[PDB]
Amino acid sequence: AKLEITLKRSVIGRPEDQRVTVRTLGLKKTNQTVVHEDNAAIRGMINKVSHLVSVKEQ
Amino acid sequence: MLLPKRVKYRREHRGKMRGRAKGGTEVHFGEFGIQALEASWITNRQIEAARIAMTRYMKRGGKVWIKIFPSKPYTAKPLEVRMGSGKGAPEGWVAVVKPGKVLFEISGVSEEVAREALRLASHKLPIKTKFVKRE
Amino acid sequence: GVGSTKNGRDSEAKRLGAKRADGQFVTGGSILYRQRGTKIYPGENVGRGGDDTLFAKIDGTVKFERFGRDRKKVSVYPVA
RNA sequence: UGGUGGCGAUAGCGAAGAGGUCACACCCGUUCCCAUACCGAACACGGAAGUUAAGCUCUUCAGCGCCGAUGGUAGUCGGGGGUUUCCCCCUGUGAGAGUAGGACGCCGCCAA
RNA sequence: GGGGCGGUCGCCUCCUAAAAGGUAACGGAGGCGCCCAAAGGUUCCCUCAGAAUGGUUGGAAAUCAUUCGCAGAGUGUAAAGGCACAAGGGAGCUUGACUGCGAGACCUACAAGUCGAGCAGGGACGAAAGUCGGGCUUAGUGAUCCGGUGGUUCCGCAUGGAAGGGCCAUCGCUCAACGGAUAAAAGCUACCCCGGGGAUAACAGGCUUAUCUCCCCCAAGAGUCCACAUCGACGGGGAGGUUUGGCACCUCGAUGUCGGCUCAUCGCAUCCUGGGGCUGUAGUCGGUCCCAAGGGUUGGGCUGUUCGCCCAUUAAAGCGGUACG
RNA sequence: AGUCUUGGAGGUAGAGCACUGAUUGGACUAGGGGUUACCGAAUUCAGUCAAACUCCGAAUGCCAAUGACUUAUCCUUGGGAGUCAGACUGCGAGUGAUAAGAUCCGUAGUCGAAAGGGAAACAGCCCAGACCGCCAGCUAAGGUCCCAAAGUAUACGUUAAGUGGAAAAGGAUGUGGAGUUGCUUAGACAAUCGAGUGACUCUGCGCCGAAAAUGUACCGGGGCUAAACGUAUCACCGAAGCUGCGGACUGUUCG
RNA sequence: UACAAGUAGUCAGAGCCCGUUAACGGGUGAUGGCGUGCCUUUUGUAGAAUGAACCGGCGAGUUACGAUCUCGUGCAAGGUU
Ligand SMILES: O=C(N[C@H](CO)[C@H](O)c1ccc([N+](=O)[O-])cc1)C(Cl)Cl
Ligand SMILES: [K+]
Ligand SMILES: [K+]
Ligand SMILES: [K+]
Ligand SMILES: [K+]
Ligand SMILES: [K+]
Ligand SMILES: [K+]
Ligand SMILES: [K+]
Ligand SMILES: [K+]
Ligand SMILES: [K+]
Ligand SMILES: [K+]
Ligand SMILES: [K+]
Ligand SMILES: [Mg+2]
Ligand SMILES: [Mg+2]
Ligand SMILES: [Mg+2]
Ligand SMILES: [Mg+2]
Ligand SMILES: [Mg+2]
Ligand SMILES: [Mg+2]
Ligand SMILES: [Mg+2]
Ligand SMILES: [Mg+2]
Ligand SMILES: [Mg+2]
Ligand SMILES: [Mg+2]
Ligand SMILES: [Mg+2]
Ligand SMILES: [Mg+2]
Ligand SMILES: [Mg+2]
Ligand SMILES: [Mg+2]
Ligand SMILES: [Mg+2]
Ligand SMILES: [Mg+2]
Ligand SMILES: [Mg+2]
Ligand SMILES: [Mg+2]
Ligand SMILES: [Mg+2]
Ligand SMILES: [Mg+2]
Ligand SMILES: [Mg+2]
Ligand SMILES: [Mg+2]
Ligand SMILES: [Mg+2]
Ligand SMILES: [Mg+2]
Ligand SMILES: [Mg+2]
Ligand SMILES: [Mg+2]
Ligand SMILES: [Mg+2]
Ligand SMILES: [Mg+2]
Ligand SMILES: [Mg+2]
Ligand SMILES: [Mg+2]
Ligand SMILES: [Mg+2]
Ligand SMILES: [Mg+2]
Ligand SMILES: [Mg+2]
Ligand SMILES: [Mg+2]
Ligand SMILES: [Mg+2]
Ligand SMILES: [Mg+2]
Ligand SMILES: [Mg+2]
Ligand SMILES: [Mg+2]
Ligand SMILES: [Mg+2]
Ligand SMILES: [Mg+2]
Ligand SMILES: [Mg+2]
Repeated sequence: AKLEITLKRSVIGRPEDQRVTVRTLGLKKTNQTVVHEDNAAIRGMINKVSHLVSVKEQ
Repeated sequence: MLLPKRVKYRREHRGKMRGRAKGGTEVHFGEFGIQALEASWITNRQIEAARIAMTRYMKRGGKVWIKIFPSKPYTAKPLEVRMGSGKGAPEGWVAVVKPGKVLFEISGVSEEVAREALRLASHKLPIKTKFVKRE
Repeated sequence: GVGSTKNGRDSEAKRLGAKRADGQFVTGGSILYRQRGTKIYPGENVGRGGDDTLFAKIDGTVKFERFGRDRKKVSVYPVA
């Protein structure tokens, strides 16, 4: 399966560790969407920045 | 006036008063008691005023357990000094009271007498309280 | 007017504690743990220095292990 | 049974019984090797008159000690809110205490 | 937390320190500038505090003896971390409290600091295995320059020597302001000067409100009786922002500072006058609280004064804010 | 480098009383005092508390390992710097009075060096990072009666205080929702009569307590009984965010 | 342009007057929205901190000799006076 992760909220005003996780998903811009494989690694990243991102199963 | 016979350190940190009381949340010894609803330092002066108030109302007619002990020292700097140049001298003694702590307990009187005795004591204290019974 | 404090002294912090991780490869002589006394004991292929420093005797993998009921030890096991 | 290892007192302590011919002990000698801030107590070296009393071995016991969940609660990472010495809510995590329960040894190797 | 004065300055241990490490304050506690020729090394052996019970001196406490006894002792010394297969106690023999070093680590701006298996030389103890490069661990120290002493297959200003230097070892620092400006150093300035700072004080503002002023809660009591006419102990809660302070945010290429004079203006916690409730209000007077800011609210003596005391008035001689207008 | 997985070091939060201190009551008493509980240390049972207590002990953070998924950093050497006054906000502490827009650390953010929208105005709060153009579009925080863009939206409740739109102990038949309980048509309660009434606990929203100085002056204003508060739902407005269209430049990879 | 509250502009915008390097032109500007100069120094300045009356001119990392690094060129185990 593939997840479709969108950066809903800005990384401005957020802890460095959250900003790095957002950036590591390939999200460089607010409202940008990236497609990743559904697995425990990507799900664990989503969990850390769940308040910043919107996810939907592709 | 309650104070320790001795202490290990005369100058302690003020600490913090998060959370409910660790122990003494129920009326253990007596029949009735007065429970803290709010966190505060209770000075030994406040305990004594509270103790005499309830004791006088009962007319030698019942026993009182003071469940809090003012173990903690607090300091103050002399009047009209600048900041720094070391910690202040010990001034007084406080008990740290958190929500749930039963402060005083009464036995050997009616509920009517106990309620009024503990009401009179409550007005000496800097916290909201409630009357409680042993379950 | 003001008095003075009789305190204000401290020693230099000595950077004690673990210097290599469990599972990490170490060369012979690598300090594994600095300590006062034996908070951790020398296990297999680990020596205790004059100031209680635990060090690897061999090249190998570090393993912090339980030593009986209360105590701990650190060992180095050869890679194979 | 004796020796000698490994394993967190789940191995311990305590209590009550049982068992010795060989083996292990206690035991009986101090002439010699050796010995005690004094003593063959111990450590040594020698013996086998008799004893399972003790150690040791095997059973029974949860009184103490030990091990110990589940659930709940405290705390708390992250995200919010409020009346902000503090408090509350949400996804997650999660003790200590208490308790169910476990447990009066488990796994070697050698000799007889 | 302006400067002065006081205190402090390097090193070790703990706490603060937010369960790696590190982490500040004129934060909270203590130590160090050594000691030991065994209190070091090794081999072998051992177990402590205290209590109970019994004992001529002898007692709670000397010395036995018995049982109990995770340490409730000890570990040269501060503390922490350790330590009873002891790192604690005892005894024998010793000098490894060794020389050359050192894979590799830790720590770290640098300078330094720390740990180290292992190799060689020659030893100590041990039957051997082995352990030993001081001490249970972590303080007990000080760069360079210069000079002294000992050693030396080094250099030696034509050459041989020497003088002197080098190298190795070691000594001389409360250089303690302890990374040590010099081998060698105290004060006054209101006769002062320059460069700077609102990085930093004195004025006023601001924040704060301990203190201050005012208002409350509880009601033990006082009040002949009677808590609440009036007053209100022990305690508790606020408001104000006029006091004394705290802080150092604006201003040091200048924000003039006390008192008075002139001119006021605002708040009301009301001094007078107006209207009231309660009264321990007979009346006349008063007390206390409520409403009320319209207007009013003195001339002198002393003192720079504000303030205060005094004289004599007045219906009254209000209290505060306005850069202490 | 992030995340997952796995292992580890460590003693905070919490908790606990096993040690060290502090400490409450009872039981029972050495012993010392007026033969006595006359008072008693230890002991024993229960009970409190701790930055410098710990039989315990998290969340996190930290150090690694192995793959995986993702990301593009990282290291070394050399040339050139600047910086060594920081600020506030949230959280964890000290100092202080658990005062300060105070001070001093830890940690994250923003400001500094960051314009845009919101918070009336307002470096540091909330939202969000401005290459340039557009009389396009969708959103964020915050909003939608008028100033002022968008709901005088919908549904069900609450408040009568302009609470909302400063302030505590304490005081009170305010009012809404729960629950417990006494008494009562064998006639309660109020003053014979005729249906209820009178205590308490928890809880929502209000009330008093509430006095400052140029002028309403403690919603930005008007004004509001909702245009307030709570719960739920859907529209819409709203930024220099994102998208669209056009242009410029830089980098990477293959115009 | 004499009912107006102004860091003086900016964007929106009628009306009136013009007519160009001919451009989805020029001048003026009722009215609407937004908007606290520049510099320095600062944690932070519209600042009630500093500096400048205005305009013009003049007015501040240079050169020499050494060193070092990068780049370039010549030659290269040599190079160069
Ligand atoms: O020094 C002066 N005034 C300064 C501002 O420059 C300030 O107003 C001030 C006044 C008085 C004061 N005091 O009395 O201590 C202190 C500062 C000048 Cl007016 Cl002389
Ligand atoms: K100060
Ligand atoms: K010896
Ligand atoms: K110095
Ligand atoms: K002034
Ligand atoms: K009041
Ligand atoms: K000045
Ligand atoms: K008046
Ligand atoms: K902070
Ligand atoms: K209002
Ligand atoms: K305009
Ligand atoms: K000035
Ligand atoms: Mg330390
Ligand atoms: Mg040593
Ligand atoms: Mg001095
Ligand atoms: Mg930490
Ligand atoms: Mg740490
Ligand atoms: Mg010199
Ligand atoms: Mg010569
Ligand atoms: Mg120095
Ligand atoms: Mg110096
Ligand atoms: Mg003179
Ligand atoms: Mg003169
Ligand atoms: Mg001058
Ligand atoms: Mg200043
Ligand atoms: Mg001042
Ligand atoms: Mg001023
Ligand atoms: Mg009083
Ligand atoms: Mg002041
Ligand atoms: Mg400051
Ligand atoms: Mg000036
Ligand atoms: Mg009044
Ligand atoms: Mg004045
Ligand atoms: Mg705690
Ligand atoms: Mg700082
Ligand atoms: Mg500050
Ligand atoms: Mg940190
Ligand atoms: Mg700057
Ligand atoms: Mg930034
Ligand atoms: Mg803004
Ligand atoms: Mg605005
Ligand atoms: Mg600015
Ligand atoms: Mg829309
Ligand atoms: Mg509109
Ligand atoms: Mg209001
Ligand atoms: Mg953009
Ligand atoms: Mg006109
Ligand atoms: Mg008009
Ligand atoms: Mg300044
Ligand atoms: Mg001006
Ligand atoms: Mg200046
Ligand atoms: Mg000027
Ligand atoms: Mg000029």
